[PDB]
Amino acid sequence: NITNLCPFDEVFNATRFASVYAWNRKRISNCVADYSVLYNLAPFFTFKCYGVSPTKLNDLCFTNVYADSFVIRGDEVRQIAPGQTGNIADYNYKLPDDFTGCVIAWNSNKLDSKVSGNYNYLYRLFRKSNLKPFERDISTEIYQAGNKPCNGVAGFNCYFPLRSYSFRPTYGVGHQPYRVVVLSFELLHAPATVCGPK
Amino acid sequence: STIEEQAKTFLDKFNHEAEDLFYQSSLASWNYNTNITEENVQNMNNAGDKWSAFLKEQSTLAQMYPLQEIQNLTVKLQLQALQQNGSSVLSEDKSKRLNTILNTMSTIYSTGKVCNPDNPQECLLLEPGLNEIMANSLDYNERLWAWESWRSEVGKQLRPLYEEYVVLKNEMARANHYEDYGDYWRGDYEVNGVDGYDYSRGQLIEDVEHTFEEIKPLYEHLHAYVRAKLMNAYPSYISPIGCLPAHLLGDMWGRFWTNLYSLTVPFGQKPNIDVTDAMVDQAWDAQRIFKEAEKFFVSVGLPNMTQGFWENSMLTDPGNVQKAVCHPTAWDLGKGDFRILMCTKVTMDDFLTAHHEMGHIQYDMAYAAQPFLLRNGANEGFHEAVGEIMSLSAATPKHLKSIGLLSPDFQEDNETEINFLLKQALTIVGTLPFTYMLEKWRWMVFKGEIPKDQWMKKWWEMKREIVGVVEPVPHDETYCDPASLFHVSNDYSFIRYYTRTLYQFQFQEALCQAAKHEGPLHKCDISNSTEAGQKLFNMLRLGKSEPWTLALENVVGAKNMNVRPLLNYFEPLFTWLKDQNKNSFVGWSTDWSPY
Ligand SMILES: *[C@@H]1O[C@H](CO)[C@@H](O)[C@H](O)[C@H]1NC(C)=O
Ligand SMILES: *[C@@H]1O[C@H](CO)[C@@H](O)[C@H](O)[C@H]1NC(C)=O
Ligand SMILES: *[C@@H]1O[C@H](CO)[C@@H](O)[C@H](O)[C@H]1NC(C)=O
Ligand SMILES: [Cl-]
Ligand SMILES: [Zn+2]
Repeated sequence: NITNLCPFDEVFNATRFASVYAWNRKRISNCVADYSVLYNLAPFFTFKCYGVSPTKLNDLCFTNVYADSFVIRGDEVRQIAPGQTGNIADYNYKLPDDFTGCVIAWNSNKLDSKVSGNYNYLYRLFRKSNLKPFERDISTEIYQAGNKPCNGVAGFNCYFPLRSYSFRPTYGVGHQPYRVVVLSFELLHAPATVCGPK
Repeated sequence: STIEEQAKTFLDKFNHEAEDLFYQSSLASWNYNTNITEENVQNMNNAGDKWSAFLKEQSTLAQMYPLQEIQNLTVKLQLQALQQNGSSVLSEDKSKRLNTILNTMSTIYSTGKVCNPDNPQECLLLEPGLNEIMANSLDYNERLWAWESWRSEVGKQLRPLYEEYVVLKNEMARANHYEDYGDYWRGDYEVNGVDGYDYSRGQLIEDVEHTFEEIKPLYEHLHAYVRAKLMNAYPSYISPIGCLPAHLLGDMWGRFWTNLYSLTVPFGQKPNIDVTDAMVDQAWDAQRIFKEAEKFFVSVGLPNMTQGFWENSMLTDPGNVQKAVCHPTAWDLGKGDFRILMCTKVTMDDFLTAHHEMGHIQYDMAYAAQPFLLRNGANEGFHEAVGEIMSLSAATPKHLKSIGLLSPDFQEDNETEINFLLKQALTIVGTLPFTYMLEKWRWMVFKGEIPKDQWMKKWWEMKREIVGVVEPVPHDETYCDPASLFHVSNDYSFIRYYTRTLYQFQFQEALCQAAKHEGPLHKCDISNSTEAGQKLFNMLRLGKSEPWTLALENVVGAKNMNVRPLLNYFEPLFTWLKDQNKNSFVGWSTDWSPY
């Protein structure tokens, strides 16, 4: 007898994805995790699991599952991986180096590109230090690039830290929007609630 | 923080905002050139004004990074590209005065027309009609009129404008810490900073004059062959020992000699290779021509065209409802957008134009991973030299029967390769003395070595001495004979047409060794050879980030411009020309004038 399915349809099949600087975390617990939504693969091509096998997903059982969702470019999907360096990995979304979980990415060009430019998707370009793993920095404090204290205003050597993406459909792949879901598998020495179907 | 780390942070902000505003300008420029509309004019003018207002502001902000305490040569290269003042070092009343002479010059050039002295109601513009007289007429006095009246009407109006144009452009370049405006033009080749790859601006003059001394044995044998063949079309007008009259060379200025092929053909009864009639029997269209072009580039290991290439390019004239500017262009809009605008007829010349514009896209695709100000050629002659070696391999009878356009039972003989190579040297060799002295005249006018009361005196003293071309009429200092050319009236550097011609055979001979080709260089096809494509791509990937002397070494193996690959290409022609010019005087006398 099957039980209540895990709400992955409100993660993958949403209509609003987040910016990468303000990525949305969803906690998933106390359901059966059917990972056979992979049958959407013809748009959903990228699927890369670290620390766990893709086929032995239902073999293991977990306490909590975190789904992290955002939009990046096509050329930045390689940065959503353990031990990567870039603009996204350092200031927007950092994975742990001992990351157990999967990264699911898919092209969203016919859903997130406007002919006048989709300026709704943001990313952090400047930050004083690299992010810790699973840290979320959403501050709009003026970045001090020089030696003057910048007085809370943007000018010479004092920049606004968040930049946009401006997605247009005639872009090449690598500048086209990609919706990314990162599944994070926890084992918190608790009753392991999230299990695959038996 | 250090002033170099504040400059890396300033360029990270710039590269995000320059890439966004340049795409909007290029997409608005694409929409006008494909759909000519007044709304497409206002979209093109407003998107290009925002990009110029942005680039003016970021030029002011980049000057606060001194370019002295910055030691990374990559960061230094894009700051000095952005720190270029231009005409902003001049005063504001002289910056509008310089822009007034520049816009008046293109107006006098394009809207200047010449009326015949037979009927006052009929007149002739340059690009239709007066270009047709200089190309196809075989009457002496008919093209003597069209040559003289273009220079006695339009060249007279540009003489007092050009004397004011030189003075203000020299004030602009001396305030930018050059020597003159010819020194500013030579700064495209200046590579100061790198050990082992340096190049000074005065070194370009010495390297151009050194390579030209070896072209003169090949050129004066082509000049002696064309002159002996033009004594049959215009008898009692050509001297056997004199120069060539300037109105008989196939066009308005004697820039190219390609329209002299009807009179200077070696073996006229044998036809050229033209697979245009073989194209229509196999029902080729514009899509087939361009998919055979990108088939050629994947055979050497370069990428195929993108998905947005075939969806966004204009490869056909869209009919007489959609009006487009029908000039073959390769477009690099940024952000992965590569388009080719072309109105492709099913012809052999559009088949080689398809390989030309796709060689520009493949080079735009290679340096796409550079910073925004390093996404160009290594210098101004690099980008056209790559597109020219693709048309060079595609037109060979080896390549033209491997795709099935020639017959399999086709035999090429020596009476057709001379017909091919002489048609090349009328276009390629015949333009190099014109290109060299027109820049050497301009380099000395800006340097002040020619005073303005002796401009046409030394214009024709150098046209006789270097090109071997004589004036048909006397000319005083009321004429301005250089400014009758487009590039002199429209303020364009002209030495890029000289250096591209030497880079082209330097590029072609290097990829010919890598493809291991049997015999003559003009039979080389670099197709099906990934060693020739991987040696090219190591230069194409750098863009503008390295020295051009280092990018030249990544293909050729030498650090400088070399003319020996060019003379190796025309070596079966030079042998046949030396045997033909045995009963004729090889050389010209600058004292002989036809008047
Ligand atoms: C210069 O800057 C680039 C990017 O900012 C960096 O990759 C490189 O290591 C720096 N140093 C040198 C010597 O190129
Ligand atoms: C390039 O794209 C064309 C078009 O589909 C394809 O036929 C060809 O095999 C591709 N070549 C490579 C090397 O991917
Ligand atoms: C490459 O080689 C194949 C097989 O020999 C041939 O059919 C094709 O025409 C060649 N392509 C060229 C020469 O461009
Ligand atoms: Cl002239
Ligand atoms: Zn070109």
